[PDB]
Amino acid sequence: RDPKEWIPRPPEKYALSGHRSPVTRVIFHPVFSVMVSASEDATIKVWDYETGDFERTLKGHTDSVQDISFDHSGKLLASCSADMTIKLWDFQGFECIRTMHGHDHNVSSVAIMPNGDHIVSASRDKTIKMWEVQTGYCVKTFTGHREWVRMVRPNQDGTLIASCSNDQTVRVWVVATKECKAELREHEHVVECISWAPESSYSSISEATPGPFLLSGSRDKTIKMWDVSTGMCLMTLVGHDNWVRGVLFHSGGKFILSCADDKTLRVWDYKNKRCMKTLNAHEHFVTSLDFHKTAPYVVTGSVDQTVKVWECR
Amino acid sequence: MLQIQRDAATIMQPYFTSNGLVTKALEHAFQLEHIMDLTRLRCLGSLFSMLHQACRNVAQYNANHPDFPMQIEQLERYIQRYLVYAILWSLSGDSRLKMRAELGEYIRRITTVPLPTAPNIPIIDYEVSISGEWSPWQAKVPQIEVETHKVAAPDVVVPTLDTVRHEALLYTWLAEHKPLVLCGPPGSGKTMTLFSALRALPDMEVVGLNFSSATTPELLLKTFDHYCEYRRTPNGVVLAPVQLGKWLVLFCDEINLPDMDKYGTQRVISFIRQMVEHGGFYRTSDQTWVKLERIQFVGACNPPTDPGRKPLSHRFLRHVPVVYVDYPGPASLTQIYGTFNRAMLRLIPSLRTYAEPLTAAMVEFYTMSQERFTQDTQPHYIYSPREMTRWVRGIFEALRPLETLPVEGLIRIWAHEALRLFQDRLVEDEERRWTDENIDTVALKHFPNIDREKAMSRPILYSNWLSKDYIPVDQEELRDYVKARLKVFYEEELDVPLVLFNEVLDHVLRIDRIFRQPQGHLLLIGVSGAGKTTLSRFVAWMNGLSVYQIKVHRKYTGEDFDEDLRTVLRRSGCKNEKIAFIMDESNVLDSGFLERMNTLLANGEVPGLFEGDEYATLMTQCKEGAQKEGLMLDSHEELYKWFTSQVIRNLHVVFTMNPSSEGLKDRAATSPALFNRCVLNWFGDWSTEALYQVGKEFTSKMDLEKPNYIVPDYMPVVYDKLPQPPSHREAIVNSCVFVHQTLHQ
Amino acid sequence: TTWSHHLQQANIQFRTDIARTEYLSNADERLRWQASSLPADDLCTENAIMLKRFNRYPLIIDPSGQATEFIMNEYKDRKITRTSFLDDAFRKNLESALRFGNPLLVQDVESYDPVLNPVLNREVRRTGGRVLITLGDQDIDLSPSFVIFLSTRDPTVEFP
Ligand SMILES: Nc1ncnc2c1ncn2[C@@H]1O[C@H](COP(=O)(O)OP(=O)(O)O)[C@@H](O)[C@H]1O
Ligand SMILES: Nc1ncnc2c1ncn2[C@@H]1O[C@H](COP(=O)(O)OP(=O)(O)O)[C@@H](O)[C@H]1O
Repeated sequence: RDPKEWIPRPPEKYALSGHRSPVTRVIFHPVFSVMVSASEDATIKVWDYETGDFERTLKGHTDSVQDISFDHSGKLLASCSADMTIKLWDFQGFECIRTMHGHDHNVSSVAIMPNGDHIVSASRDKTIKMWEVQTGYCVKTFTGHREWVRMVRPNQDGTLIASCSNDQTVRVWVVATKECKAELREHEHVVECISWAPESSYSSISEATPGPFLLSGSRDKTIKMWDVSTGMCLMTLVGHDNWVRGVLFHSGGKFILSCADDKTLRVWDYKNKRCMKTLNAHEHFVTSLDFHKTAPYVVTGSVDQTVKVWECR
Repeated sequence: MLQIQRDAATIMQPYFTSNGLVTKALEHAFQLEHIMDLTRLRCLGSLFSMLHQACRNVAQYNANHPDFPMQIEQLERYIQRYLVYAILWSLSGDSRLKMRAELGEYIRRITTVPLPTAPNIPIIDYEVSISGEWSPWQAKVPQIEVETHKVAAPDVVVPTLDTVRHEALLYTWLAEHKPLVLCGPPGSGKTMTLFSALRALPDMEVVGLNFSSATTPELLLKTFDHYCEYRRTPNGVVLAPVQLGKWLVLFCDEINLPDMDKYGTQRVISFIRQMVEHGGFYRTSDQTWVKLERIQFVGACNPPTDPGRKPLSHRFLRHVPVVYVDYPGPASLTQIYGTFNRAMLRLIPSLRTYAEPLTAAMVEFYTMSQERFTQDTQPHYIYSPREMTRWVRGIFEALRPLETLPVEGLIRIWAHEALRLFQDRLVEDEERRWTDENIDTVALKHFPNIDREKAMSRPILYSNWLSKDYIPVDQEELRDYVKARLKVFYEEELDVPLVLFNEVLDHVLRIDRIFRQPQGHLLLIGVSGAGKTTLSRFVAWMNGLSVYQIKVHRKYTGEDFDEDLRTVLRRSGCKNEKIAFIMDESNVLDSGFLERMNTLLANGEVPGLFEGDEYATLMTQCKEGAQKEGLMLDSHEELYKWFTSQVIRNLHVVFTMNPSSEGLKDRAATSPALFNRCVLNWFGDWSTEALYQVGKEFTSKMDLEKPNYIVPDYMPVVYDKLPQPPSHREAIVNSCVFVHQTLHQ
Repeated sequence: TTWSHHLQQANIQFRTDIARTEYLSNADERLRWQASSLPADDLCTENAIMLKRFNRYPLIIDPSGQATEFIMNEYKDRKITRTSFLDDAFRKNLESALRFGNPLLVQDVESYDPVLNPVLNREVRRTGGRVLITLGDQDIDLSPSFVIFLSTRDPTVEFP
């Protein structure tokens, strides 16, 4: 059907197993049809969804891998682990490009902007560091948080990045002004997942209430969206039964995708302030998910070492 | 005013000279026994103040009726009955119901004064209205209903006979700025009655003070420094409140509590007596007499027969009338909580027919638990209507977002709340089983034809971790969730492995239940090494509460504790972060530590803690925090009030100490806030059941199974509910339990 | 005797014809102990077995002073910095021992301070492959080969 109305329906199209540790993040390649997942067994696994078969083994990390990020082309892969190292991978060579050091604790998150000129990372050393792709040097370090930063996610053009910490506050930053635009102290618990609205969702959010528009997901079982211009909570969405670890906007801009600690994944209608479908995701807890802009496929990471591939319709 | 005073004096003159009525009534009241020792001057001054208020009432009626002033006949009929009313409430205000009834019937027998005709209604149940007739208080008290928003709020006071009578008494006392003592058992309603009386006077501001055993007049000096100021006058030095036109009333909750010296004196009591009789106190800074312009007092105390309390001096009791508030009793508590249950059982309309049996069951269980667990068995075995208020508040909070609940679920939440309020403080397994069996039989008696198996079960646990709603949970799934959460928890704060059992599940559920509510302070009693601190840390981490430890060491003076308290209060009020102030008894060194803990746990603020430039720093930080929150504050009084409200909303204090046969009594004497504003959870030593489960879980991963094991005929068993025939691992873990028991022996 | 009687009553067989000293201590380590100034008594040898196979850091109530010399002789290859609780240069020695991973022996435990509570309780934070412990106001990495002994010379002392 049309790309606007891709919705996941039970059951799952594929049932994958074989990991020796819980899965952290599963995300989509932007060009070619290859699946890839990150787990805490100090390795990165590679799969497929159009056939559901094993492809190749990547074993470069020494400790638990936290987050992975993609560039626009998909020829670059950045991964972070608990050994205070940053490792880079390529698609045209499938080898190790560089190994970097400098973080004082576990690197919770990494992010690559669509420009691809440099890779920004967030660690547990109360600092946010961005590193170039040509030299691998920390030219400028973003600082100002008081606990460990959980997730960092920039916008589509990379002109304004955002991060979440344990201070019940999400902070937005600019890669030019090098200072925080606004402090958002409204949650009551740890914030874990951050998402950004696409270009198609800006008009939908505006007519539901310009841009850019920011959404923050926390452990307090509530989801709220925010605006950079006004610095105020636009609307409050309540109904997630357990802890929320991953959120994502729809490519069509009308719905949202999120996962909860209650072993379920839910889709919500912010126009109607209510969900429309709830599915029992896995037998154990879930961590993250992703959505493909064009392909009708949705995946969801979990803790029971099972990754389920769902086809939207 | 002088003319109406003269008329009242001339009409009450025949009742005062020689015997009349007051002398015989006083000599009968002396024969009657009271809670406190009755000096004649105390009740005479009380009667004089109440007659002065009668004159004020006549003057205000004359002001309200400018066309027709007070007629002499109606005035004489009003005074002739107000005198009887005031004599009754003066010579019988500090005694029991039967003794004030005896005084009333003696007065009725002796006087030639018109009285209402009532075969059994006491004269104390009447009011002399301004029209000159007897108006009963029963017609004054209404059958009101309260909204569902305020079901068990601290400010809602549903009226009863005793409530309105004490309201009138306290209004009469405070209308002329006379000190008074609200004596009675804990939880009787004395501070509720005082606050409900003060909210009828918009010209007075209330200050809360909680006395401890180690109370010195420096606490009152610090309160006067914080809430008042010293003003130079041509007639001397005058202390006045900063709030112009407002009368400051000081509420001292533990008047009987400060320790009597070896020479039979109390410094704080003598200080209060000095400033009441002489109207001022000596300032030790320059030895100058300081006079009080607008400062009145009100006292609260348990009866002197209570173990921790001391009798007051007659020289202090001379100026201060005392009124005895008693427990509401069954026949009043039934409607007191019937209105609350009829108000709260509107969210689920299918249960509105069960509010009356629910109230009857709650009152019956509370009364039959009150009679057994007296204060003689344990020092903390005090049961009060505060427990029933917490009961109905807990049932309301569990029934608030549920929107649908059957009768089995309602009786099951009733049983769970009863267990949490009448088992946590209990010590012995015998009395715990007594409470469980009595809960079961009360539910059976007051809830016939109900599903007993569905209503009552073994675990009866309730969590809000598996679901947003306050649903009952199953032990196995709860243990699996706690296992997963502990696996996550080991990598974040403490890398110490733990073994889980049913006692640990119950303890973490109780600690989470108390952390969730505002102003929730724990008091965990148990042997050291039982895991109380680790369980509290795990629950605080899972609830998003920062854990604070004061890190006591050598030469830990009071200044270090004070700066730790300053940091905790600053980060809990200004920065607005939830903090779990966990500290052990070994952290307590001096009496100042426990005094500051008493003040903070009682009121949520410590007067005199921030003095000097640190007070300005606190004010600037509070202004910045208010700006960040989004509500504007000016001056300093409302800034301090907002900071205090944030401290109550955020700060949680967890107190852990070993059980003792004298240490607990001494702690109760030296800090009543630990036994009043904190729920007492008796963890105790690990039971044989807990030891058996720990041994069976830990000895499961090594080869211990012998297929050829012979069951002994004698079978020495120390852990009950042992499976028969036991296996080899069963026998050896039972042997380990026996080894621990014989070390205890 | 009580534990053996219970295990006999519960039909769990145990080696009666053995000594609790001999079953736990080997001959070579017993000879090493006797060379390291340990008294030849079976009670002292059992105390040495306890000091060797401990899990919680032990407290030695030894008025005669021989157990202190036995400890210093047993841990002679590994450096031990003897210090007392009431000494002002005790916390610095504690941090030095924590950093350098050598055994420490402290006397006069009647003047005990609760600064050693995180160390005795093993309240340890795991930073991946790095082991971290925080006491007082400083963060110090904990070496695996760190043992602490508490000494006492007064038998009639009451411990909380
Ligand atoms: N008539 C009543 N109506 C409503 N609540 C009451 C009544 N009597 C007592 N209570 C409850 O009892 C509590 C009063 O106890 P309190 O006055 O604090 O005792 P104390 O001052 O001795 O500690 C209040 O929380 C209140 O909810
Ligand atoms: N259920 C349990 N399982 C495993 N270890 C426990 C358990 N309960 C307590 N412990 C051990 O006992 C110690 C208790 O420490 P703490 O809680 O600080 O003292 P207290 O028990 O006096 O509060 C912990 O270090 C922990 O290792």
